[PDB]
Amino acid sequence: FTLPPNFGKRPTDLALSVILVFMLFFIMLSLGPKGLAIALVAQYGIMPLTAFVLGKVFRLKNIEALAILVCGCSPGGNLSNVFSLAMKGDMNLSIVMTTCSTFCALGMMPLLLYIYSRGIYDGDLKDKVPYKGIVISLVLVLIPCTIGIVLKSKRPQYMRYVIKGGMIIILLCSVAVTVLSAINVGKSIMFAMTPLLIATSSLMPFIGFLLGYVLSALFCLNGRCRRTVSMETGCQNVQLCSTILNVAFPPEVIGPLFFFPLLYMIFQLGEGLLLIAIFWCYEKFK
Amino acid sequence: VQLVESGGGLVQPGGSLRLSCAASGFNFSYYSIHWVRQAPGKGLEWVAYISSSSSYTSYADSVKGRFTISADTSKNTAYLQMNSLRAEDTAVYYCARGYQYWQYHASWYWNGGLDYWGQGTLVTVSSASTKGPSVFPLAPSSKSTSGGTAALGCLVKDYFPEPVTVSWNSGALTSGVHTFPAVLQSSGLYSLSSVVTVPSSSLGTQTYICNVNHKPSNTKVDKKVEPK
Amino acid sequence: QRQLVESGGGLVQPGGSLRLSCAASRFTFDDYTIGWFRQAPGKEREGVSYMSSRDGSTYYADSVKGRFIISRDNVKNTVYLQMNSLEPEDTAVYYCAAAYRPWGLIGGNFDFSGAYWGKGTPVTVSS
Amino acid sequence: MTQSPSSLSASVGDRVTITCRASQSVSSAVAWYQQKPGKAPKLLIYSASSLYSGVPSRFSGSRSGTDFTLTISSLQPEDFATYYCQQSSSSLITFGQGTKVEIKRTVAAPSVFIFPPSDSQLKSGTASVVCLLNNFYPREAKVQWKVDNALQSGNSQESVTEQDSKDSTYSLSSTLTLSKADYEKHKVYACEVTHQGLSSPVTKSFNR
Ligand code: NA
Ligand code: NA
Repeated sequence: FTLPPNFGKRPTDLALSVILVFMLFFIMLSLGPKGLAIALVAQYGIMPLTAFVLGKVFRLKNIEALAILVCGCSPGGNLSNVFSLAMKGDMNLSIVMTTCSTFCALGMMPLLLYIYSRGIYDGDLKDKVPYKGIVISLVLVLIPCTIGIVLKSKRPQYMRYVIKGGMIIILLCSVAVTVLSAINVGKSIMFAMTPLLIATSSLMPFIGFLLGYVLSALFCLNGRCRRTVSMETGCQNVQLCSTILNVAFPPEVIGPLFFFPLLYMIFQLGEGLLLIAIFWCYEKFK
Repeated sequence: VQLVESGGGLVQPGGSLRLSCAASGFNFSYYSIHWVRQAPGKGLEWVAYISSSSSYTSYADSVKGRFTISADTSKNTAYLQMNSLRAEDTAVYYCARGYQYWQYHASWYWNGGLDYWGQGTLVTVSSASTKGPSVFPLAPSSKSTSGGTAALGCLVKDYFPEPVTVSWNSGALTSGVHTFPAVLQSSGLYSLSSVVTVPSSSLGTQTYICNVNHKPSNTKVDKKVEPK
Repeated sequence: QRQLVESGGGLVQPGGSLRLSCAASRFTFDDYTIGWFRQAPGKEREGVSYMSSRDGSTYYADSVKGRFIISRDNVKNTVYLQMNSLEPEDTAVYYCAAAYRPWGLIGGNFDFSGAYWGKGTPVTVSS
Repeated sequence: MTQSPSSLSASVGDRVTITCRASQSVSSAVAWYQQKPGKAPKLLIYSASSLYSGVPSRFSGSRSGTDFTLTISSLQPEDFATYYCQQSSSSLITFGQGTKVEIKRTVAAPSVFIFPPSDSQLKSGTASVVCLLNNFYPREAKVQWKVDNALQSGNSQESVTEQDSKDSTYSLSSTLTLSKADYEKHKVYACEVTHQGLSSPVTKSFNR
């Protein structure tokens, strides 16, 4: 019900904020105009708006809605790269979509947060959002993303081993973070997985998946570009959102609300798997 | 709480001098730094203040336009840039503290006042060059209360700057030693007079000597005083 | 400053009482821990009364315990501080802070880091 | 701020009252400071009644009518300094003229001495004459320079010293400055001084 004494300052609290950053470095390292400029419109015009509408509809608290919108403002993740390949989309084009969305995040995420924060806080809006801490993280995470691109081009041979090394490092670190943060916060987790938070964590990826497809069909796209744009919109950077919420924000204001990105990651992965199965069964039995 | 000011020295009438107030021992963003000056032989006079930034900043009518106050919250230091100094700006500049919002709290029943003060960096403004003192004896008249009390004196004229001292018989006499404060001359120099009282009967048949030392000029010139 | 406005300060005689206010600019004191401070010339700012406003936890300084009572008005977005039996050494400028704590106090401690601060209202207690 | 007294005489063990009127409709509960000779001022009373931390309970501040007063019940030998009043105006604070508290004494007859200019200063080219007052009380005195029964002004300059620590008496010395051509054109230089202690004015003159 409460938070542990000296929350966000113990060595066990400072280590967890370091493993998250050491995680995100490889997550954003393993990732390396109508169809491409449409994904940006569907990602920064539909996902942040959905995150702001859902919080108002579900009557979420101010801090929970701010965390929801922060999660809906982060760029697309690397899961869409595999999802588009699994749904006969375009892996090569979905990779440049995600890289371009990540690069546009540095200038669009603070701008969208500033615009949509006025819909949550009316008079007590000052110092609610740490813009300096958000932009520092956003400009620091652009370094692994760029070295990932220049590494594959300069030394393609080693990249096959580096990608496997990163994929095996992130898998164990994910458990090491899910366990460490849970031990750190104690019994305050039941605040980040309330029924309303779980419903917002499940209805958001589905809404993104559907609305990206609908918009891409509205813009008269091909069946491959449409199917990769939808899942590039639906999938987001849960690790980068969690790292931002755990680092830039003060621990006393957010508390256990940085655990929502993982509950969003599991729901987006489950719904992507279900959509892939549905599509493949539809194609096989057509 | 400790307020330390520095940067005050001699400057020509039209130069620029930057005074700094080093604050320590308190939260610099909770209080305001004031600048109060005191002219020689005159009362206190408030000059300017600054809380943390330029939004809360005001100056007196006599320094409006020339002086400019700034603050450095990083190192807890406030600055007073004094441009185009006139000859009436020679004064001791004290640094004081106050409330961050003293104008908002100013009412018919509240006046927090200036909590902690500084030491005072005396800054002088004169278009004159330093020079050694000039000593002229003051010979008493032969009919100046003969047979009783007698007065012996010395005059020091045209020395710069102010600090100077006078000793009677190498500091071996204190029977009524008076040293009048230095008075600024119309030509830009300083004058000082030292006098003593001596008895009758050939003033103790001894020669008085006037050890006058001017530290900036390293001058220890001396003149004898005898009746004539 | 602009988020919190203080009022009620005035000149009172030793033995009287007065009540201050901390009306919020435009918001509610729900996910906030209000706290009244005071700073007299010569001494530094000290707390006199806090409030959790989520569970009712209250802190009282040992110099105001039994005299000062802090409360809240949910229907007016104000926080009061009833100050009874004022003494001459009680004269100071009373400020009011508000720290955004949606989850309450961190365990049991009253934190005020990154809190909105008012400009303060002076209180003169003299004959 | 025009404090009604500017130089008050009082003795140790007596009570004193210093007033400071607000010559404006912006009266803001004057604060009182104390400044010793050649030292930084110290806050005494803020909000016109409240005592600053560390100030003795002896010091007290009232407000009669529109005039603010400062009262010291039992004047100690350490409370002989200058007291100012500060008022925070619209966007500026203004200090008072200041009131000096000295030690009372009986009236003593002033002693006048004159010294002719030295023969060494004659070759310098600037003749100066001076008539000195020693051990006179009260400080209020008037000194005039008369040369050949003519009144001259603007060439005089006098410096008064601080109260003595033993007998509590002042000392005055006025000096005259003249050119080397104007000094030799006059025959007799006389110094005229009027004081409370002298029943009739006294004049000291020397022949050139
Ligand atoms: Na992608
Ligand atoms: Na996305």
